[PDB]
Amino acid sequence: GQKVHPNGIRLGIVKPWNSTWFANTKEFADNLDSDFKVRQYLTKELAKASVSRIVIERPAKSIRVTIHTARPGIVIGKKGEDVEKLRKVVADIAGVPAQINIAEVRKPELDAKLVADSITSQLERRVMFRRAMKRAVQNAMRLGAKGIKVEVSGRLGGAEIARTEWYREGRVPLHTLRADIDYNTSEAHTTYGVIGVKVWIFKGEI
Amino acid sequence: RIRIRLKAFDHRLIDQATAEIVETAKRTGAQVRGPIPLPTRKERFTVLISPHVNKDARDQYEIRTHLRLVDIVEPTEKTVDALMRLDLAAGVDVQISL
Amino acid sequence: DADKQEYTGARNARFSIFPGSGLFKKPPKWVMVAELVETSRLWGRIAARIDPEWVEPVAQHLIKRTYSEPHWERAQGAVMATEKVTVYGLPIVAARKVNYSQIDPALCRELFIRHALVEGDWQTRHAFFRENLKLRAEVEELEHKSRRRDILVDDETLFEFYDQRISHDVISARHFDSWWKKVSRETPDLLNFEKSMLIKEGAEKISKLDYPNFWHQGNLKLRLSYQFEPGADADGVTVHIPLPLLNQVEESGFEWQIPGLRRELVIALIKSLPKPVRRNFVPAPNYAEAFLGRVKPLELPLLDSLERELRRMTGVTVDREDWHWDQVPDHLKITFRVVDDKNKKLKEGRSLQDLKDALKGKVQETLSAVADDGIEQSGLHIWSFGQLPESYEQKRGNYKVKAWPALVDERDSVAIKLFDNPLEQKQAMWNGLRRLLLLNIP
RNA sequence: AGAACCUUACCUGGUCUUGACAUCCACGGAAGUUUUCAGAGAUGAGAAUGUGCCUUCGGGAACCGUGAGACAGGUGCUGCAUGGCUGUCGUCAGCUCGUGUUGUGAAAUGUUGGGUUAAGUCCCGCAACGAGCGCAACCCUUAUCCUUUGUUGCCAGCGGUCCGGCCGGGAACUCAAAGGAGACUGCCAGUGAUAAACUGGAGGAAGGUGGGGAUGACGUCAAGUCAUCAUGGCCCUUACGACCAGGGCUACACACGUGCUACAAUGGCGCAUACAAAGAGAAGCGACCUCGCGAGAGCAAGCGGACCUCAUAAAGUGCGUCGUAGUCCGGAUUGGAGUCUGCAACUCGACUCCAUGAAGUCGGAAUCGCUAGUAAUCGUGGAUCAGAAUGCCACGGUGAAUACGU
Repeated sequence: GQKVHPNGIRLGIVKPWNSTWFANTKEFADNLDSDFKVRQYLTKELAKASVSRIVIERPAKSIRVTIHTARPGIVIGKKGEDVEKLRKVVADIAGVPAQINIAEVRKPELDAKLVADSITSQLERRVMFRRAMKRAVQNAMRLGAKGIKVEVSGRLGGAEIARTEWYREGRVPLHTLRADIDYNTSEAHTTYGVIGVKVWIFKGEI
Repeated sequence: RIRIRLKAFDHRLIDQATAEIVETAKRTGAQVRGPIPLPTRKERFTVLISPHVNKDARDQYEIRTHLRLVDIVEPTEKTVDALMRLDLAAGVDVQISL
Repeated sequence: DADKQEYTGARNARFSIFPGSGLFKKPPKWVMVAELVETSRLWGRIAARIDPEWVEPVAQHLIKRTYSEPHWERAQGAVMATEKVTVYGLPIVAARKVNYSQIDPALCRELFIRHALVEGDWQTRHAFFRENLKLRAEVEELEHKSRRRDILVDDETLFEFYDQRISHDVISARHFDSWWKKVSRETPDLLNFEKSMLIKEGAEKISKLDYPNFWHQGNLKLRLSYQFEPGADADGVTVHIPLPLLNQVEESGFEWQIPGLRRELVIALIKSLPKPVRRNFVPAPNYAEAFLGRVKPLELPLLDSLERELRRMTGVTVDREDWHWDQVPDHLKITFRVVDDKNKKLKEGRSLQDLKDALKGKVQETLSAVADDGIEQSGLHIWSFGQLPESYEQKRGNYKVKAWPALVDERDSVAIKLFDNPLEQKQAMWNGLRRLLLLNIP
């Protein structure tokens, strides 16, 4: 392992921060722990809601959480009912009054993290990984990605010895910082161990 | 007289934030000192990357606290009612000292 | 319950309609029962549909009233809120817009007095209301002139003017009109504001000569309007120009401003000089007072006035390109507006060339609307027009309006059309006369 | 990125069994506060008071206490079952694919050939035509100027000077941080396939990826981590789980690794004096003043900090002395007296003072780093941290030698 994280190096250039708020050294730590403590619940409770990305703002003793999902009708629910149920619980965790803004994710197979979470599912649904990575790679090309590289590793399909597989189509300029690369990871907990998933998606040069 | 201290982690975020304050203050009472650029405290941090060994390889991140100053020197208390309605972005800290 | 055959009864208890009922197949939205019985689950035996409007007037001792979203509305001049009623916690009415001000008298009295009177955002025929809006209007133009917001006293002092002289009966807008009917028989002038809006500031010495309401240019007179809101699209000393008078307007001497910004103008002009040039005139405001202490407006143009006197005091020459007008704030730039007889704005800008470059067609149609005579002809071969007018001058109410008629060639004949500047009149005279000659020549 | 207890997983001993940590059920009390006895320690016993919410008059929420079973727990094994992350060849310039062609085929051609470059970098040729992962650039810092603004930052031109930017003041300058400009073989001469390119010059603060950094391809080592975490399987579940006290991780006939301090006169000691950058500070940085030889102590400003504090930089220079003496070099070791932190400084801290002054007089075979603001040398700050660095990371000062050459 020698490649650097592409989202981390692209933070000051083209990829926005996953959380933007200010704190001095007194409350910086408890800001981070509470920023974590909101994050498992939103991924656990809304695992069926196909959540892609979560952003936190802290505007002067409040919290604004931006949930990016491809199926907003699940998290909002029937007749606008479940967001308010989600409203007090994050305030219960954070201790401050907060407001959550639902951000819809149109064009869903062009987001790496939702691609990573969707490609997580069928491996623990025990279908073949060869067809799975193939399905996740042509539709990005079909619906207009400019480059996609995916990766799996570790006990594929019941293999007793770990093997790594990667499919790449298009262009993935990982060494170009101004290029816009979409990348996030996910894991699948099969009966044999841990399937690893890495997926890079490139869309634009600036 | 009235000192507005503005601190943020981003220079591309604080410039409009200090523009919103200095334009609204000059709009309804005028006479505002220029938005002062002030030296940035850079917290450079050394972290080991590997879980177990190889000390010699490390990562290098840093925190850049972009700090700005805006001064109001004259009594212009018509602004001080509507200036609280600005509700600026979350990435910029503001401190007021009189 | 919505799309579910359990029935959220009183409190958190849930029961159902009995299977032996006639209406067991169609459970209604609001059903009541006679007997509650505990069994494998809870049920109601004798069920029947009621309208949810019936229950509330018979349960006056049982309703829990709730009020949320207290917001003041202009449409009734009072505080509005959505009401919620509950019997043992049962939402008889989920939401209903109600008048929150009519319910409680305490907090809305301070709200109504501040909004409808101090801000004065009312649509009423009250005698005090028309004068009080004007009284707040005659001090805001002073602050739009003096460019300082310290003269006008705060609105809380205006709030205490209304509150200490109103009776305690007024808690809403409806109580005020009843109060205003009795009270105005005695003291109409009590609610009208006094002239104590200026106290001490030292900026109240606003002189009418240094802030004139009119600008003179030859035989013309240009209306001056004022506004103090920096960074706006239309800030600065604004001139109101009649559209037929446009042809007599010239841009020279327009940039001298009123004397209230002349000290501030030339500071920015010296500031507009580059740093090697700027260092000569140190400090810039001190050089301005010596400059303004020796020059008068319109004796020289603005660019030439600064160059000669700065060389007079120093001896180092300044070129015409050393002065930058973009670095001058836009409020120092005079806003240019053209007006009709009803002050309807057609075009606006910050130079006279921001007007004349787009109004030429409409100025021509302004000329032709007044010109109801057959000077403009078409299909002409030989000079039959007599002594042709060198300049066509008309009158529209107070002001004159000038033009210059000339001939027009049409490749088959000669026409006559009006022109608004003597030079292209001569050009159109030249092409017309030559074409008229060779038609006149056999 | 910091073992006195804690950390701590080890050992001995004393203790617990739905458990130190979760969720569900049932019952009681709100919580909590204070006091005493015993025990090295977790128990047992009192006194004060709990009791705020929510009107649907009831219950619920937070918490504590007890019992049961589902269950928890493990720094236990397997890195040769794994994810994630890392070192490595190596910042080496290389590594592949679609179509076509050749060959029965494994495969080749592209990618070889002539130059050229730091570079499959670029030009030409070419059964290859193109493309992708890499190279470079785009990213950060530094080297110059201009625009904006000017505090707590600066003082050129003014004035008063309390001689101190101190003040009034001035925004010029340093600087601060935002915006731009600039360096691209751009221009010229020669060479070269009329090419790529190379060599020299002009101009310029910088000239041939200007300097440094970040960035590391396909993969190798069944490389290292089950002890950061997650994790499949196996193992204990009255114990390989859990609590506490004390000891151990700091031992010592030895050997190796990496550093620090010296063997001295380019030096030591004393006196006097000049020149920095960078960073940290609220359970904190901690001025001044007083006490003590000193570690520090008391007192107590300002400071969430371009203001206040850490905080006098030192090698450097000028004086006097030492004079080649195991020495006025070197400080180890040892004894006594103390200071601070912390329940506690015995094992097992750091520092001060007094007394002592081991070895060492330039180091065998062999071996290491460094191509310029580098090596060498002199100091400073920071992470961890209650207390603790000669280590690590970062910042400045002085400042080289040499590269014929393969």
